Amino acid sequence: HLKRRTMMFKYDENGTIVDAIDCALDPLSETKCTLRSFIVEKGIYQTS
Amino acid sequence: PTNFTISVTTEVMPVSMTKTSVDCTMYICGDSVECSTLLLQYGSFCTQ
Ligand SMILES: *[C@@H]1O[C@H](CO)[C@@H](O)[C@H](O)[C@H]1NC(C)=O
Ligand SMILES: *[C@@H]1O[C@H](CO)[C@@H](O)[C@H](O)[C@H]1NC(C)=O
Repeated sequence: HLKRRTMMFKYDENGTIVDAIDCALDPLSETKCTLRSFIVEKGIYQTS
Repeated sequence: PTNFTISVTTEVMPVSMTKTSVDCTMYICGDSVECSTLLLQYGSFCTQ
């Protein structure tokens, strides 16, 4: 069953979606979402 | 001069101010889902 969520999609060089993450699943996914990236460097990050 | 005074005086210097963070989705919208959407167009400004 689908739910209303925000998700981040990564498009490759060819335009296909690979390796999406679900924001507001865990706070690590949330700071991935707010960084617009799938690599998170070491440190402290404020979330909502 | 034939004498002297040993003077101790204070100098007050500010060093740090209060650190703060802002949740935009909490400030701009109270808990409105209708306001949480249409705020997605302004997410870059809040990350800034
Ligand atoms: C894009 O497509 C080309 C041609 O099929 C392929 O060689 C290449 O590996 C693809 N790039 C990806 C999957 O990142
Ligand atoms: C210097 O001043 C102090 C404090 O008033 C005093 O006790 C002392 O006798 C003075 N010294 C001289 C050489 O006048």
